[PDB]
Amino acid sequence: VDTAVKTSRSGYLQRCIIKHLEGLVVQYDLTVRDSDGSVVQFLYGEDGLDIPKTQFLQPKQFPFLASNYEVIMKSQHLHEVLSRADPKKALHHFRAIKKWQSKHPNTLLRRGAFLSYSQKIQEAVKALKLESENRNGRSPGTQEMLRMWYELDEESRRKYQKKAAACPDPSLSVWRPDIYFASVSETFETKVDDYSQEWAAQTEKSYEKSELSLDRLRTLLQLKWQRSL
Amino acid sequence: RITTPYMTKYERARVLGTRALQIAMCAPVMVELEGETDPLLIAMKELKARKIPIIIRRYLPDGSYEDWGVDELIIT
Amino acid sequence: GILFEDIFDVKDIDPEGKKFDRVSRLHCESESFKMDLILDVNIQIYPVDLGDKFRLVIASTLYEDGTLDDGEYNPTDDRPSRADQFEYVMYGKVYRIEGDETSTEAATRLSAYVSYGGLLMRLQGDANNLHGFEVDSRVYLLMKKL
Amino acid sequence: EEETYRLWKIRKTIMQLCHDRGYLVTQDELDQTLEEFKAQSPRRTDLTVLVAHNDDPTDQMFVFFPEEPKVGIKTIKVYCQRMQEENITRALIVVQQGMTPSAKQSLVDMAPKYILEQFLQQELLINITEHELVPEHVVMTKEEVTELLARYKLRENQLPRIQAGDPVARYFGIKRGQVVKIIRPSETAGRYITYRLVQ
Amino acid sequence: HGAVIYATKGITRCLLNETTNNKNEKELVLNTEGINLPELFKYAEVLDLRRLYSNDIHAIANTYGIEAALRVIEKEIKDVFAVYGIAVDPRHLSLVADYMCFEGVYKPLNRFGI
Repeated sequence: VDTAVKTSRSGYLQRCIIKHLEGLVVQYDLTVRDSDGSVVQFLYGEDGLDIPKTQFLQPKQFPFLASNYEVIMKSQHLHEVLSRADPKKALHHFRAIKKWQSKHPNTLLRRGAFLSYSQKIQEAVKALKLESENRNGRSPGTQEMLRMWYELDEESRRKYQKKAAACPDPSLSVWRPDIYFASVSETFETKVDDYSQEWAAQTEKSYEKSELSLDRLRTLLQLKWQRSL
Repeated sequence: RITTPYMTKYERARVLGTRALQIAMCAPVMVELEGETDPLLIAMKELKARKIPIIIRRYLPDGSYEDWGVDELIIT
Repeated sequence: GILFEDIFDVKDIDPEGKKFDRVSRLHCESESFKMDLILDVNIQIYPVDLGDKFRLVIASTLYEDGTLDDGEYNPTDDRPSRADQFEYVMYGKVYRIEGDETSTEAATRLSAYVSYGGLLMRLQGDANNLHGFEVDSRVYLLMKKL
Repeated sequence: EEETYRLWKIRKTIMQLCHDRGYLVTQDELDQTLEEFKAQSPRRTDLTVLVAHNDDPTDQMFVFFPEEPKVGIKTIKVYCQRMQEENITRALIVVQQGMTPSAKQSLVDMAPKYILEQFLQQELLINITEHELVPEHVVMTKEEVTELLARYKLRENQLPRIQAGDPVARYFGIKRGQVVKIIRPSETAGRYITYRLVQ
Repeated sequence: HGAVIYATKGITRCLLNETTNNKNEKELVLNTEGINLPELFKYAEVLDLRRLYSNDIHAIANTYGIEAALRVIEKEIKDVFAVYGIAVDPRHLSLVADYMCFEGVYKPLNRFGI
């Protein structure tokens, strides 16, 4: 009795979703757009990438792709695509991101130019601001900081700004993952770094000759990403 | 000039279909067929040799288009 | 063309408890070397028992005169001086060599895993005398009871 | 002495809200604990703050904490006078029970001359912006929206919408017609970036 | 019977399901069977108000915004499919949630949404 009732319930729900989502198609710009021209998504699932071709791009399979490097490179990717593919624009972006994240371990710490010019905090609290009340609600000691910062600092060399600037925006956002080599997602490059570090420390104690280098495996993975798009 | 350089699978399908419908309508085959009666096999033979004078006109969602040559397109 | 030769003696007939039909996994232990051998042997063809000795050899060629093997099987071969002093001959490939676990210690022991179609063997012992092996290398396992 | 805990939480949340809008706030205000808040400051007229903007030093904002649990048109005028005389343009009125419904359209009626805005007191007890699921919003500048529309060949309509009463559009004080960049922390792609037109 | 001494609007009962983790088993959760988000903001020192979750998706969309309701929609669909072992890929729920919440509100996927 139950199986019969369930088929009607599910079939109506598919028709409703199908009637609404039917015109959402990936476009040459890589955006999922409706027939109106409306942009539902700017990359298909937050990163391009078709659910079918992403099965072996999962950490737990670089072990398999490494073992079959020669067929995977020869039969599908080709050594040529590596020859026609250049990564400088995307590689420099990831270096900038890495440097930023190196200077800011806690990325929820309220970066700011003026906030960065609170290291004199002790300089002010020692003796300077000891005499006032809450003039306009701020503080007796906050007004000294405001005065010292405001116009008693260099004209164009008061560059506490650079020590407090935003993280570079993700590469897929700026560098067009399709026509730009090495422009991958921020979660894939982390996996590739982890695996390269755990794979260069396995070749050392391997008793089998490996004719693959960490920086050919990296290009292999980057091509296999760029092609699953 | 900004879209992908490769030939999507939908483009390959439509180009093969159109070249086959042309061959079947008595069009000259520039591929030196070797005894095959299928126009789709001939169209694949032509696509592999890079002899298809068709212009894929990729349309962007605002009406703007880009004209690519079937020769200047990386067939996987 | 020998890569290893020794005289073992069977210590355990099948400790793990996994029991297959015609195959038996012997746990031996060398003499005068104290090397260890795990060996899957087809016992329907070649019965083996406990407290049994046997001379065991691993080779890369059966000719024992230098000429390499061609990778092709002919039951019609006219060179018949190939090692036949041995009752049970197998033919497999080494698929894993792994230095022993112990760090901060010499621990220069190696475990060589060989597959003989589906019958696995593991030779564990001083690396000094397991150098002839290398992954993906074809080897013959000749055996002869005593 | 729970009134003081509420006052301290609201003041900390308003300092964070003013720093996220780009106003000059010191670290001590953002890292002020209760024992020192109560040490400094009891009342509801000396909690009023006046903050300056990173650029446009004339462009400053003024935060009110009315006494009346239900602010009315007269209460609004009494310190719209304060703003008009001190020569400020923006304000922020933290109300304890609500605003009588005519007041909401009065605050709206005051043209860009004196643009005000209301916040309930229970809306400021915590910083929603610090929730796990809330992404980071960034009001794009007039020259970045143009480059976006040019890169995607878009129009300003035909972009996803964010309501002008959105709890995170009211916090970041984003007027209508402004595009906001949103950095979703995605489990799939890391740091997905989206855009929403405020309307 | 319908005369109640006093109750938080919308909450019918709480309960502390002692353990929710093995990795960091020390976790405690104050689950509820009603929904009033602001009436918990007063306990930001007793309870973690970041990590607050509700299955309502209209209440989240009113206290935290629409970009926070997207993820609640996705997690709700995922947890609905999980009870049967089914596992739809996240790239599909992302698109469904982005379409539903396109124009600033949680819009139904039905006859009045068209």
